[PDB]
Amino acid sequence: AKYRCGKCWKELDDDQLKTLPGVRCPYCGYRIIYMVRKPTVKIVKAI
Amino acid sequence: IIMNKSSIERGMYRSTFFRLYSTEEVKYPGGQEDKIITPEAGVKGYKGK
Amino acid sequence: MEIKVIKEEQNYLELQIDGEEHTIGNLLKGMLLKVPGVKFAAYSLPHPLITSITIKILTDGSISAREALIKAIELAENYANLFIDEVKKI
Amino acid sequence: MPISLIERNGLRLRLVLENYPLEFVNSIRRASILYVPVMAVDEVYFIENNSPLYDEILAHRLALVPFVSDEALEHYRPPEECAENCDGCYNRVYLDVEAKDQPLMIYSRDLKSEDQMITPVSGAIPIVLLGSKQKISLEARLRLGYGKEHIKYSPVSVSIVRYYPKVTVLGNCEKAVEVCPEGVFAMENNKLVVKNELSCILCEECLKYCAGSVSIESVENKFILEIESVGSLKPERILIEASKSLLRKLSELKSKLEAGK
Amino acid sequence: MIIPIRCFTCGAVVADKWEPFSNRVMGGEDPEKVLTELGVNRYCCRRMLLSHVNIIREIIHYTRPI
Ligand code: F3S
Ligand SMILES: [Zn+2]
Ligand SMILES: [Zn+2]
Repeated sequence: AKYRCGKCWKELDDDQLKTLPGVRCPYCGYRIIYMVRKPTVKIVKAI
Repeated sequence: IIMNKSSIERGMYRSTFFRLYSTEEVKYPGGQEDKIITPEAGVKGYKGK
Repeated sequence: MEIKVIKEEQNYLELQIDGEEHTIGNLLKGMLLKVPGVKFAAYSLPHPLITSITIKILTDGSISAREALIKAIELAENYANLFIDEVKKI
Repeated sequence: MPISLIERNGLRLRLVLENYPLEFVNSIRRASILYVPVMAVDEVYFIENNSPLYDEILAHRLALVPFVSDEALEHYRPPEECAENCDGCYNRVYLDVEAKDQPLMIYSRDLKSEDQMITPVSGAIPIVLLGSKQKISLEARLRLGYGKEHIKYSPVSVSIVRYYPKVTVLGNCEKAVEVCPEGVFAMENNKLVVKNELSCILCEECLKYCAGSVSIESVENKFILEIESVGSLKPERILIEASKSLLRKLSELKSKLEAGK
Repeated sequence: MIIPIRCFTCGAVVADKWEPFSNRVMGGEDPEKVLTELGVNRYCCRRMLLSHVNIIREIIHYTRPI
């Protein structure tokens, strides 16, 4: 899916298409990336 | 002890519990085969669709 | 809110009401204790986790227990109407 | 069986009931909490959330916010009716905020309501603090409900029924002025006059020291009923709706009791 | 983490009285007078206001990178 660079918390977004020899942010060269919230309406009951 | 239910419904002693799961792709240098993290369309130990 | 009858005689009634709690039970007991001819009136909550009450009425035979319950309901309705009409004036 | 008024503050209302039984007054007090409908958030539709608060916590905070459900009691279906489908009984509010470079606090004035006569009671309620480059986008649905189902539907904060006091001064003991926690007594020309008798809570502490100069009784047929609303409804409307709920329940019970005798 | 919307014991709204009380107390005013004149009289709401910690101002720095 889509990822987000871990440096400075919410840095920038990248996708599957960035094929690199290792897990690395193409922009800042950071080795930790996270996953996006999969934009979709989520229903939660205010109980 | 007896606790007030109305104060509980206002969020008095509510809490959240966090658990962690972890995995690694072992390289298996002994035979050069490697792991991979993909879905399991057709595999031996399949669980269910 | 559903009612059922556990026991019933001319001078005895045991009524189980599901969907009710102290708000109506205490009012009905207080009104029943004022109706003439009623010798014993009580309500019980069998379990706090269950919303249901049991009303026990025992008269002296002059008036049927069901009639006593109807009279108590009439008294409560009269009091409620009077309260509305008096609060609306202030 | 008259009803007298003691005080009318912004949200408080105190009355004296003179010929009502204690059971009826207590029933009115309980129904002012349990069986009066107000508007509150029922469900939240989340699109984005980056705030420190999770979705469930944010939904709970939104639900606890009181809305002005005064004109909505005549245009929206009550929970006792069908109310779960047939749109026309749900109000919709939106919240779309974002912080650019500095932390930003989100207040209840940022909630935009589809229907203009249903607004938050107060616009200065802090909801969530957002850090840099954090945003929230959600839609919430409002509906009527009773306090019996959930406490977020209760229209009052305190509902009180207490006895009617009667304090009489027999002697001239000076201790009573410095013992009563309610400040009922006062010293005027060294006589121990009673200023505000209705403030006594039948504490019976002046009897421990005076014991002969002060007599305390409770009037057998008068009661004091004090309620304080939260802002959604005015107290008189709350009392009227509580008594109407009692009327409906009694009518239903009698109707289904006399039938099938 | 953040001030509760309502008092736990009674359903009185107390969240809107935090940013005044938190400021005027830091200005040298004694808490009792500020609480009394803000409209807080039952000691449950006084307990709610007097013992808040407000951690969220530190947690906004450490937020989930989702
Ligand atoms: S001293 Fe004071 S508050 Fe009540 S019963 Fe006796 S009056
Ligand atoms: Zn990066
Ligand atoms: Zn309180």
